[PDB]
Amino acid sequence: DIQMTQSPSTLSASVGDRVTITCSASSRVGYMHWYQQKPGKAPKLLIYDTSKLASGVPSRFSGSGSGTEFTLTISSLQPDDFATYYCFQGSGYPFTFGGGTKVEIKRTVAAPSVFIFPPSDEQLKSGTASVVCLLNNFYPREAKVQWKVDNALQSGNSQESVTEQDSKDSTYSLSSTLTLSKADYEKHKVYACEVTHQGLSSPVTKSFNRG
Amino acid sequence: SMKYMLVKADDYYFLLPPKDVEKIESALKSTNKAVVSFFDKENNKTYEFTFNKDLVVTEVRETDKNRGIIKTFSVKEVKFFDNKEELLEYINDLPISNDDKKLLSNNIDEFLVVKAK
Amino acid sequence: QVTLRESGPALVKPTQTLTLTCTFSGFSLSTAGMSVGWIRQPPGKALEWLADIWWDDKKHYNPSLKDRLTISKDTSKNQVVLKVTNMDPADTATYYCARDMIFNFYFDVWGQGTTVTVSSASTKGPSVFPLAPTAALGCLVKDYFPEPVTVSWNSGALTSGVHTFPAVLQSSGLYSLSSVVTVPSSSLGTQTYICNVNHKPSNTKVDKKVEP
Ligand SMILES: [K+]
Ligand SMILES: [K+]
Ligand SMILES: [K+]
Repeated sequence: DIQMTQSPSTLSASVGDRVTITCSASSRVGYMHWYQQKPGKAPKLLIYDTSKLASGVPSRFSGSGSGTEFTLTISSLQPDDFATYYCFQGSGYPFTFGGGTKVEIKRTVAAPSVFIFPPSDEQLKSGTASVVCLLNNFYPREAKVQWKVDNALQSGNSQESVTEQDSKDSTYSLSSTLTLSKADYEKHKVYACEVTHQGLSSPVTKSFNRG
Repeated sequence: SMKYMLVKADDYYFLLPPKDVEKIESALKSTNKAVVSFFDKENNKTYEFTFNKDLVVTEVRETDKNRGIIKTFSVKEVKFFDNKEELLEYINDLPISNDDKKLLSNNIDEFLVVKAK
Repeated sequence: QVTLRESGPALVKPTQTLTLTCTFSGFSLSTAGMSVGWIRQPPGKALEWLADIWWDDKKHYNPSLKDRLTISKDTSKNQVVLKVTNMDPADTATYYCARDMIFNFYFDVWGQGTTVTVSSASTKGPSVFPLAPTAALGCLVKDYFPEPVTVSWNSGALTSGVHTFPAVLQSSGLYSLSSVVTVPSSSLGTQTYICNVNHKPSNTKVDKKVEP
């Protein structure tokens, strides 16, 4: 059984950098094969037979290696190259992949644009309030969203979902949902969203008043 | 129309490309016995094959640079193929590695030597 | 080109048997050298090869899914079937079929993949609520099971600024996600904005108009 250790596990490089990923096999292998998987999508064959470019793959990608040591290289890293990369062997059953390598693009810092949405009347009819907070496009990925109801910090009643790195401007997006009952929601007036980000010199708060 | 040939001697398999097979077919139309030399590019080894008029191989041997014998093999099996497909089906059932099946499938043209697994 | 598409259930009760179907085109599993294999990927884990079949009717399986894998082919129907018995939550994954060749022991073309969740819970369609308002607006797809859900904007004519966030699993046991888009603030009240929500596991299709 041929096992394969991929390295590094995670990598952040600027656009134009030269990215190198290494695959170390547990035994000698005739050829190494490389795949690129954007998130939620299916793998795409990048390099085959150790050093052969698949048809339609940019010349920026190349591969090298022999025996138990193989490498995948990106000459000029482009924003669309955000993905997870996998080394694959077909030299022996069972076919095995590598652990994968997450390649994140580093760019200049950008501040989040904050929007707040009150719960729709339709959802209020059914007795549940969902207040949503959008952080839109920002870099880096790290950000703090604090929910405030009548100036009271909320905890345990919110869930956030961050988007995968955008394959065009290398930014992220965050969405925070604060779920309250219709009884609790209609007992408070001001609903606020406080956002702390590196690109923000001071925390930005967007809010609304019921009605 | 073409003829593919696969020869198992000792525990090695030898793939004989059509073009060479046709040359032997013509030579045996005019003579009774043929001794053909085959160059293995990958391993840089030379082998002399002896065919009878029925195109079975009588003896297989490894040669030097002055047509000299280094090792003699015992022919175990000889198999002929009318098209590439039947050859591919045999290769997939051969006791060789996927790296060897990959070689034989992509290089019908060259004299190829692979080992039993 | 060469196309492969997988099909099967999005929900499988535990200990039951999963049946997936890969329908391909652009090639024949009767042509020599041709092969088709199955590969799966649990949420946020590495790819694991499962099985493959060849034109010569030879079949290989991953020794880890022992006594649980069975693969067959119908060359007339141009499809391959994979059967996995005794389904279990650890088998929740996106399942992918792909083409292989004796000429190249690698998968050159893949299917889009089908998500399969092993759960005792039943299917629940989503409820879509508007995120009314450069301005941002959106749609709140809430309380659905199982994954996936697809959200389009104006039948794909609107693509810029659209963000469909990954789904979050609420305490209820149901999934929820939001889909927003940033548009010129002046286009509100003048341009129509409709989100096209689709939850195939529940055969639910909703087109909600978002308005100020
Ligand atoms: K990883
Ligand atoms: K014999
Ligand atoms: K069949």
